[PDB]
Amino acid sequence: HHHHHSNSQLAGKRILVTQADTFMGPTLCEVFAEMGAEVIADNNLLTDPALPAKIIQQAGHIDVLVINLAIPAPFTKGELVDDSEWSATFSAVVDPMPRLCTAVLPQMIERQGGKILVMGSASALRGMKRASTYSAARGAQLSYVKAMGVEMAPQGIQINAIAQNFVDNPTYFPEETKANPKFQERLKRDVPLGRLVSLREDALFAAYLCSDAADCFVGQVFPVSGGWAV
Amino acid sequence: SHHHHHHSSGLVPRGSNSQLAGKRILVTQADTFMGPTLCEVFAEMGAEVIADNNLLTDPALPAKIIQQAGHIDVLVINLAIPAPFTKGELVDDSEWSATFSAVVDPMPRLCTAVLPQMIERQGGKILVMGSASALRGMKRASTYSAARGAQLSYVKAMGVEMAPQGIQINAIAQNFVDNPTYFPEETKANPKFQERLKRDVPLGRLVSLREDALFAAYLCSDAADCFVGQVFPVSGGWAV
Amino acid sequence: HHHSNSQLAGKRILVTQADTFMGPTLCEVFAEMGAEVIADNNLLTDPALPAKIIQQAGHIDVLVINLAIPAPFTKGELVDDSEWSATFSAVVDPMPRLCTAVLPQMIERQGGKILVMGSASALRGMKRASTYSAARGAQLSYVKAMGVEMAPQGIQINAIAQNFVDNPTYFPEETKANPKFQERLKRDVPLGRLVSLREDALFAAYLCSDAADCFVGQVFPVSGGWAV
Amino acid sequence: NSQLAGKRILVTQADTFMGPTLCEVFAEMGAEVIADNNLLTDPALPAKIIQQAGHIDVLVINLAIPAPFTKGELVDDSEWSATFSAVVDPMPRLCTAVLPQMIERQGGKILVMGSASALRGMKRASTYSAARGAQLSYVKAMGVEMAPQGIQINAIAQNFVDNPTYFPEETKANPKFQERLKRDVPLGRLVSLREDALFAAYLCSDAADCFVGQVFPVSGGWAV
Repeated sequence: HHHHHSNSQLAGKRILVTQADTFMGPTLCEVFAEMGAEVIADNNLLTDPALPAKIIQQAGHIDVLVINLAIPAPFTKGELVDDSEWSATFSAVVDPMPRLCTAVLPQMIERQGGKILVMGSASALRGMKRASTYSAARGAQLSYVKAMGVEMAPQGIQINAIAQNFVDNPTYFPEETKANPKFQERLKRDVPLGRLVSLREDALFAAYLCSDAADCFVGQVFPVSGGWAV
Repeated sequence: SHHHHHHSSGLVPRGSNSQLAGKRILVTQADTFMGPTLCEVFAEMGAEVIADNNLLTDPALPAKIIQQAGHIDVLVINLAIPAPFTKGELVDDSEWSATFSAVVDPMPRLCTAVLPQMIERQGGKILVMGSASALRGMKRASTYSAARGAQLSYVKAMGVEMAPQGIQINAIAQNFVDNPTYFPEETKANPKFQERLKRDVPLGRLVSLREDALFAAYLCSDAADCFVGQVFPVSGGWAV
Repeated sequence: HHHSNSQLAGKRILVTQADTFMGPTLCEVFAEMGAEVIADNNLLTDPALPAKIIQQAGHIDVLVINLAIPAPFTKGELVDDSEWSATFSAVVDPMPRLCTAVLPQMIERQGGKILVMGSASALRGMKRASTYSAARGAQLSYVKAMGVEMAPQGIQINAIAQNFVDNPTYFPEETKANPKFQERLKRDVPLGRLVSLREDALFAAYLCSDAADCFVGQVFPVSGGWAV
Repeated sequence: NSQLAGKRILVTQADTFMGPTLCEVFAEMGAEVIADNNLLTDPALPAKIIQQAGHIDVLVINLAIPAPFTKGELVDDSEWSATFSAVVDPMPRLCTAVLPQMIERQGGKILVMGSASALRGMKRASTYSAARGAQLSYVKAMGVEMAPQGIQINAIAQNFVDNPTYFPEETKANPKFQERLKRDVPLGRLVSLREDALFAAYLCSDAADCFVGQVFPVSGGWAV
């Protein structure tokens, strides 16, 4: 009858989040701020080769760089893919990554500390139909992280990736899809978890990897896909 | 009067609240391998820790330990004996039986004992404290590696099976964690060990007990309900 | 019914449970490629039996550890000690007994191969296969460790991790011919068909060949893309 | 023997990386080898090479430049562009050119000669690793997609093969190289060019029709 009516994990870290208005940008910016980060949100698509170095320059001190990069994944049949689709996908998802890392690494190497987290795709880990261009781009991200993480670990710098799929992302899982019983049957068959990973669950895992507790993780890819890929 | 105060006075540990508040967590072999650190870190995050110190070679014992605990939110399957260093061509039944009896056979007894209450309420977690020796081959570890592989494969199968019942079954696969049993002070004080460690382990240092336990604490939290049937290597990049 | 090729030339290959799982096809294909095949038919629950079999066979160039019982499909929460013990006794415990019996001659010669016929159930989780998967995982982790350990002695220890192989035990003709099974298979297995017994055995034969001396402590999924 | 009897196999950059060994061994196994020696940075060139060949049973995508050794924090756009232009971009140009004839007859194979640097992190190889990762993830996706049309697309992911580009006699003779190699490579020696090529030949055979979208590490246990 009484029952009717009756965080600082990232405190003081300056965290830059790229394409902060799309893919996992909104969830990361919201949850990182709840956990005490100073969030630097940038909304630019990074097709412009000059823009990453300007965004990093202008942000000043960066403790954590979150490389959140995306365009809507092409559905093109693998035998029909053209140079325009390949360049649009790699220009947006792949080419900006080293540009962001080479801009931010000097300050992290100077202070022997810093983190870079890539918000990547489990499409790079497990093959699926009609996603060949996006999968290839996403594989370039994961292999870059595995190599850079081994390389920068001795400098006190942690470079890791999430490899996500079946996250509650409105770009791919709009409410009318989620409400469809054929969708729910497919999801339960394909995803052991039996539901989408929440935006909050994804960002809280990201927040753990951006925390002092995760200093032991270097060059590691973490699948987040409800068991679709582990 | 203790010597750690000369240089380690006034230092706040890595990751220093209520992440496991109101969770009853049973830790097996709580006095060995990762047990002590897990019990300390879980209590620090607000868990009610049920610490069992028994070696579980007795087939009857797992069911009795689960039975006496009543409600268990999280079962942490921490099973270990000193890893045999035996050359592969010299392994015998006594070594194989000793290792599997301690590390492998208790695992399903514990899970079959605790799963009924978890199935009935559609909630619960089982975390296996496993070994990256099961992921990546090393010399003179064949028996221990095989036993640790049984754990990880059990987890991947059971986690898929129990996910639809609202239960998360996962594993850590650790190596190069600072367990003084395997990395004694006399080893750490040897420059060739430090030089070899930086060669073989991308992190360039041992993973701290605390770092490993903080990751286990995350996996035991509500935030980690999205993880089912997943193995998480914790080895400073030695295995990823 | 109702009432009733020199790829392996000059190699002695012992195949365990030669009448069972991949045994028959391995024996056929290895013989086709010039191997002298030692076909042993014993279930190896008896601890003394692997040393006897290896002793009696004499010179072994390749040991193929083919171990199987019908996989339990017991719900994970209902598994008992009898199931666990029967599965590990058959599929796991014999493996080191066979390897410790055969390795001395291979170490002496600085040459030899051990190939485990394992399961992709150890790589990818599936429902209602907990005991069998755990046992198969012991096999694959044993191979990875032993392969690293014995490589410097000039010995190659590897595994196949199969699933969705055209084994009539698990995939009867009548099931294969069912259109609902054909739909599920095309959904779950990229290959869109079962791997033939011969395809599996031919890959086993490649791993047992001199060309495969570069492979040590490696697991090779053979499941038509279900696990890679 | 005749493991590849009556197969037309097109090998790209047939003069570079694994090209020469693949051409020798495939012909040894009874293939009709179509050797093309071009660097494929020109976007127009893959379609022309496939068009001129007529029937292709197997396409071997052997793409390489010497791997940059640049420190990760010092990589610039020209290194990134040069590596992806040579190693990545030509890959789908080649596949989109050959796949129509394969889809039409419901048969054919595409094998990518890739790198285990995409699987396991190594220092001073960030650009090359990223490029090689694009190849392996392309293969996994394309292999699933094309398997139902009766086409097999797979990759080798190699390292520690006896390739004189990376392991010249001077390096191999250094006992400090021989010490490191035995530390880092379970096999305890380099994989031979012939071993690598015979494995590739197996994957181009009818017996390997069961393999779709699969990556095969070939690195003496360095990556498995």
